[PDB]
Amino acid sequence: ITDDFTLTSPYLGFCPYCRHSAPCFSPIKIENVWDESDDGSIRIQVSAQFGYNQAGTADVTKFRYMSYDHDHDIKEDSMEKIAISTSGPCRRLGHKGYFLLAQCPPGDSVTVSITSGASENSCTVEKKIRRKFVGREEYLFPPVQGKLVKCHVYDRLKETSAGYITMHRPGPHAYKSYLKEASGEVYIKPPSGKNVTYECKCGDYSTGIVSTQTKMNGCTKARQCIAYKLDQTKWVFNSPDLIRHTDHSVQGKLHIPFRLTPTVCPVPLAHTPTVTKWFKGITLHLTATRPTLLTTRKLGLRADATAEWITGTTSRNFSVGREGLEYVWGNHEPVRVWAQESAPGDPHGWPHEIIIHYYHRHPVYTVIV
Amino acid sequence: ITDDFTLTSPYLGFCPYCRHSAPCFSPIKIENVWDESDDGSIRIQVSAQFGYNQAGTADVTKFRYMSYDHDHDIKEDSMEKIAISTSGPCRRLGHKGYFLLAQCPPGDSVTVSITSGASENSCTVEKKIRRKFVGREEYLFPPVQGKLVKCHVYDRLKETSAGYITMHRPGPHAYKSYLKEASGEVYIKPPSGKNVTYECKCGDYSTGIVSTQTKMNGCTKARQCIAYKLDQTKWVFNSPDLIRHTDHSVQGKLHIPFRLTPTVCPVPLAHTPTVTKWFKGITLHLTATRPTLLTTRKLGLRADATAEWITGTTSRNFSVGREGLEYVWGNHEPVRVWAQESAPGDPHGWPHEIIIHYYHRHPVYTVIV
Amino acid sequence: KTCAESDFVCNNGQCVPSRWKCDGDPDCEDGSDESPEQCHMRTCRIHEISCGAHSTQCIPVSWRCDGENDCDSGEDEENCGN
Amino acid sequence: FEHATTVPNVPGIPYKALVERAGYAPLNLEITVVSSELTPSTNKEYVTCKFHTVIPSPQVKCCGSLECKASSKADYTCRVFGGVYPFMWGGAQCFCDSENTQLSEAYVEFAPDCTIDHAVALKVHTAALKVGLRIVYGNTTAHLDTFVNGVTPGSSRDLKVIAGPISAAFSPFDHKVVIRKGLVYNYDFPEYGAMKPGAFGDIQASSLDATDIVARTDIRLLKPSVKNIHVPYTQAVSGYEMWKNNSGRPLQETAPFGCKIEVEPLRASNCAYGHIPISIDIPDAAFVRSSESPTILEVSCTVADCIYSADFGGSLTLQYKADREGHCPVHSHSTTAVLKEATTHVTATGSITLHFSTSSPQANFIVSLCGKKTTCNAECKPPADHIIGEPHKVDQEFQAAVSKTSWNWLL
Amino acid sequence: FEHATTVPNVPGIPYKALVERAGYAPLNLEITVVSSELTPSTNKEYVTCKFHTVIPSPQVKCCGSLECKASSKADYTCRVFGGVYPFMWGGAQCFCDSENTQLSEAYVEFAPDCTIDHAVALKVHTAALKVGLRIVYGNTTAHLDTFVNGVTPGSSRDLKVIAGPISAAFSPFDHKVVIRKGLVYNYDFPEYGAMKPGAFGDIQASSLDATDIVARTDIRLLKPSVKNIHVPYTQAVSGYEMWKNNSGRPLQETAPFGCKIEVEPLRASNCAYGHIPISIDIPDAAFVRSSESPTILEVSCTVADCIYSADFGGSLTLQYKADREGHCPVHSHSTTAVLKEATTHVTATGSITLHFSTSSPQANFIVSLCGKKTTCNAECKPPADHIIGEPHKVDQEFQAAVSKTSWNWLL
Ligand SMILES: [Ca+2]
Ligand SMILES: [Ca+2]
Repeated sequence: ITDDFTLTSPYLGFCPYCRHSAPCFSPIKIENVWDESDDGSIRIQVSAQFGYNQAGTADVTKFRYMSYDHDHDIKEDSMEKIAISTSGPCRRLGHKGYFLLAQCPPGDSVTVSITSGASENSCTVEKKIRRKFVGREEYLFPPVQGKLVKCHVYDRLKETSAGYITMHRPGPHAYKSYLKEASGEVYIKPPSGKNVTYECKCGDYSTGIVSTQTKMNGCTKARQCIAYKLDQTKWVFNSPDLIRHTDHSVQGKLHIPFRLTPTVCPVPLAHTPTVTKWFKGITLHLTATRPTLLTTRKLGLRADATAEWITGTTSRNFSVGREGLEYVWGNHEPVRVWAQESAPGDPHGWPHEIIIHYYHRHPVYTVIV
Repeated sequence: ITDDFTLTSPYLGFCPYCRHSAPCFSPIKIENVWDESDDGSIRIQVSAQFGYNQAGTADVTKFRYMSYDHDHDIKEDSMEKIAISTSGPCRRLGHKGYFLLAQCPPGDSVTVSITSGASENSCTVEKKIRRKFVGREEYLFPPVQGKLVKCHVYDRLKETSAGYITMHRPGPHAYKSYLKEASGEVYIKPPSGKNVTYECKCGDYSTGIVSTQTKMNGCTKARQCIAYKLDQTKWVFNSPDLIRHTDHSVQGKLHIPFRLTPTVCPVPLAHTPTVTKWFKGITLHLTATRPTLLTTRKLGLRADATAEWITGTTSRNFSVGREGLEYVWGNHEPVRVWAQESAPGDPHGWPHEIIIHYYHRHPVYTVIV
Repeated sequence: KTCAESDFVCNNGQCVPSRWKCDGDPDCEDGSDESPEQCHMRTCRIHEISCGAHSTQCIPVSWRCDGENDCDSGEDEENCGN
Repeated sequence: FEHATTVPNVPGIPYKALVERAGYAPLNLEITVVSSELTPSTNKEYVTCKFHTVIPSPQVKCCGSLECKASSKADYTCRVFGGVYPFMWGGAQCFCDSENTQLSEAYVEFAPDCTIDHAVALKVHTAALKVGLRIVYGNTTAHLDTFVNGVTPGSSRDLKVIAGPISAAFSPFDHKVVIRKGLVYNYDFPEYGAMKPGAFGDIQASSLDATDIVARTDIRLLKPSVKNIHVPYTQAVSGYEMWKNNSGRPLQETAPFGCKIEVEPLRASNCAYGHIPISIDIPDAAFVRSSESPTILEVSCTVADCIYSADFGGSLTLQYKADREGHCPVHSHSTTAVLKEATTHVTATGSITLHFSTSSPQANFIVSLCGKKTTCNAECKPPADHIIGEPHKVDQEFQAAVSKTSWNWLL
Repeated sequence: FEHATTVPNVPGIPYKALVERAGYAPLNLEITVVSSELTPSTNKEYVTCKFHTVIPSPQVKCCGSLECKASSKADYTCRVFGGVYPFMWGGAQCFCDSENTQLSEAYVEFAPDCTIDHAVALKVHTAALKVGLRIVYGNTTAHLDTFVNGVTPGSSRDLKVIAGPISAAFSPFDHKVVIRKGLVYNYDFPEYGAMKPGAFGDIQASSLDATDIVARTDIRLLKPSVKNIHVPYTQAVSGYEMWKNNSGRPLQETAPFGCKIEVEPLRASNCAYGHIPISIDIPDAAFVRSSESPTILEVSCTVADCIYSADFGGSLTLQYKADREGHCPVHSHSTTAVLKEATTHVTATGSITLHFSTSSPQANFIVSLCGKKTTCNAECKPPADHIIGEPHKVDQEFQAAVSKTSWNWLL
């Protein structure tokens, strides 16, 4: 793995949106978004390196920008200008390299943008992030007091390795501003002090390295000739929006921060039900202000489990036999209920009560006998 | 009942949700949110007195709040830093003492926050807020012209009163920074120019009053001995996040402003129905772009009333007898319709078609005769 | 009995929830819950300032130029304004 | 001079009648009712609204123990938990470990804003009746509002009327009724003292400002396990709010016979049912003997077109001759035919036109011009319009609703 | 001395028994099951998670021939296109018009954060059964564990208990079972090397970090037709997530007989079914001669009002006359009446109070106190409350469940 950060550079990407809501070339193009945390956090990967200075001296409040204009270099701006949003503004929890953490309200799109400055840009990608809870008993805010259950949250500390991302040597980067159409001939020009590597085919293939305005052998249209810089060697990410180099082998491996780490988290407990006991049965006077789960199952040779997200203040009639019945309610521990044989009547005294007592229990054995 | 605010003081609550999405100790804790109005008005009660300066001389643009510093005194801040929001920003309508009124669109949580630079907190509780209309013909905005009914709306004037609140003696409040653990024993260090009291079971139960650092006898751990101050006398509300005094008697009262009052109130009128007349029946031709209630009933011994919310452009068929029915569409006044006999066929017909007219009327009583 | 794997283990073996660890508050008898050995630290808390730059002793910020020393060294009653 | 009759109890629809004596010309006597309320006796027992739990600050005793004694405040639930270490913004609130306890308590009291949203529970019975009726006799109008029992009289300017018991008695209210915000429901609420959580009547109180109220909401306290100090509690859903959600239709839009219902005295006004008998005496000052009353003879009938409906459909013309000019009341003795007009100006050999309404296919009814009777019959056609906004002035009767042609056919 | 016995497999409840040898004092014997987990023999074959499609930068050649090779990456796919014109920020990337070619590329990999929600596929068979016994006899306690097969004894320091084969046999696990995040499901995954696009097992791997990933998600590239450069692709919906959406109720809340399924070794601990017979060899040291056990004369049993219920309802009392102080085991020789205590202290002429839990309307059961056998008959009523949180002690047995009165009524 590699951790030195002075020999890699940001890059431009084809953002599906922009400030003017058009297919756009922006330096804040984003590749992936992950929302596999039980807290609402989001890991966003952008195309502009965060938390590092121009030379990569690891400054907290600076980030690379990769300016628009020709003779492209890497400049920086203050980190306070960055601001991400989903449906409203949302907080930022960390930043390192390409990746920056987040925590945002549920919505339908993820936006990262630069607020002020000379250039303002944005990037939106369709991704359905919706509120998620932990365990059962759907809630909206974590309660002050409740049962502790095992969660899975991102680690906001930057020095936590989560994965493996690759880079490659940069590819050719052509420019239109390096060609001149003045008369029936083709002129090229490099920037002040730079040595471009011009090469084009009209009549035959040719190349070369020049420093000033250089003539062509002879050839009409300059649209068909290209030129690019060769003084670049900084690594770039394996993005689907770059020209591949001739070799394209892995050069250095760097980390994806904010490893998913197990932890504990509180969850609400429901209101304890009130139980009414009737012969070979049970009724529950349940109540819950938010969707809560209630699961039952028998203890015999057949289970026939039932699960239903109840939301109001209802009353459910369950049937419990001699074998038994267990039921859970919200996050509470399972509780078991066993039914005995207690039917109206009497097994003594007179036959007219003996038959009544023996009819409710085993209503077919007494009939045949 | 008293109205002077020089004898009271704010207190520190325990808001379940601060800005950083975690349980916290906050000075802007809110207790209740009453939503029994009819224009969306809300009476939020918080743990900070509004409309008074540090000494409580009834200043419009100042409010009090306890300080986080260990020498806890009541501090000051400008009033225009207080904002209310549920889903969009709410617009403040008044403030007096703990309470303040607001109005803003429905959401699922009510938040108040200080948006300053020095101290910035944002409490939040879970309250179900849904828009409420008056009468029938559900509407969004009160229409310009319509009939006037009896609404019930909070009045913005702060001089009203509907309620009965209480305050009690401020309980003990210990600070962990009043103890020291220098070498082996504990040092009780009072603040500068103030008197604190220490009660502890260091070896045996003991107590004392001092204003300068002293040396305890038989102490080995800082935790064992705790010292608190005795300069708390102003009355405080009995919130469930405080510690009650040794007596805890009602020692003063204040009003709950923004009482509920009746007020004349507009409400839209639905489109007038188009009636078509058919024998022993009615065919209303309704229309409505929003949920409108249509209710009918008979005039005989059995009412068989019907009420149904309609939302499209549909037609309903009703049956009217000799005694007639009444239908009350939308907000309009009741109208009564009586039906007579118009069965086809002449009751003096020369051919034997006397039966058919006497058949629609009295369908059964004519078959036997 | 056997201590739960979900709870923290003190030097005294007291079992407490993992949330209470590393919060600047002694939740356990021997204080190992906030000791520098069990929790990595560099900069001190907001309300406490390092003293001496050798012992790294942290004391409340209100304990400055009060007339009484509050450190194992003598750098407590100087560099304070009138 | 008393006269006994039964006026149908239908407000707004008068009915016509006369009185006959010895040597005295008949005079018009029509009885009409304008308003009729039906007020039953009520007995309030409690008033309820949504609660608002007030949980006082918990009590902690350092290095000790305590016990809590019950009180009389509504649903006072108390518990004590041993071995707590409370924390707040300044930590270490107790100089004791696993030996200091805390006291948790909770109760229920009326909401600060439900002084308008309160629901009152009533229990009605013995629904009486009173009616205000208009009497016109001898071209003189009087207004009286008497009761319905056959005892209490109504007197104003030598006008005594007696109202007998109604043929049929009912009330639109059930045994138990409940009022909120000026509209009456019809619900069966629990008796005063047996509350059930999550249903109506969760809170009972004699009045909204009473000191001692009683209620139960199964407040149950959990065990505090959080680092700081705060009492936990769970509670049943407020019963009054649930009933408001699941109220159903109010009695304003469900009462039969069209009794629109007010709420201030809990009345039930302006509806029609049954028959109310009436006995009335008339002073002789409005009576005219036969000496000055013109005598009319040679009465005759002919009608242009008759059509039976609720409104005055048929048209009737009269031909006559008399000896003196004056006023002569005209009336129809048949119960399936009424006359719109009450008095007419009679001449020597004039001819007047009259309007009548009838509910029978045949207009076979007699009339009495100053006591002179004659037959009068014709055939009436059904109306084309089968929807109107005027109640029928007469009721259907047998041996009259059957047409003469069909009557002959089946005979 | 060995003693064959049959013990029902219901954890928690005891099973009293008495072992007697001629010329020796009787010894009490109780057998209690405290843990019973059945561990199937598992065999992982692959694991899966949500695949993360990666698309490397497309390589373009300015009008030269291009074709890719075949690699071992998961679901590799090449597509070469002709007649393109990529447009980057500096436009006109290639110099050659309408003859340059570009090739696409796409292969799937495990997600960077799917190390925490990987689904494990298992195949299980031959479910064993291990039980932790607990037996006491004559004031000494023994704790031991043993299997269920009929050969291997789970030996204690002195004991030798051979648990016989269990009559009933079942396994809540089916032939194939998946695992994820500690929840045990019941599925039938596709076998290794035969994937299905959009179903479970979309992407397969022997290990989490293994390089032999095989997957099939039927990706298909498209010919670009936009001015700038970007490689378009269409992908089938992720299969593992689609399975997660409608996963269904896990086996933790569906397995019969009340088993609670653990996940780390894939257990099914603490559930009740069938009867497991055992053969226990009591060491000779525990016994004692008959000359040391107290002798008792005239033992009489009187029964107080009882109820045949799960809990210890029935009361008992005895009268006797012994000759010397001592402790004498008690036990009843009926298969439908379990006692409460085994050892009791016997004085000269005292009385002992017992408890029992019958399942028969009448108590015609023999009580054997220290060898002497007595019979006592009685009659008692069904239980009042009909819901208990304690499992039953004995079975119906369909014989003693019929009352004596009913018996002599039928016969
Ligand atoms: Ca701690
Ligand atoms: Ca100092």
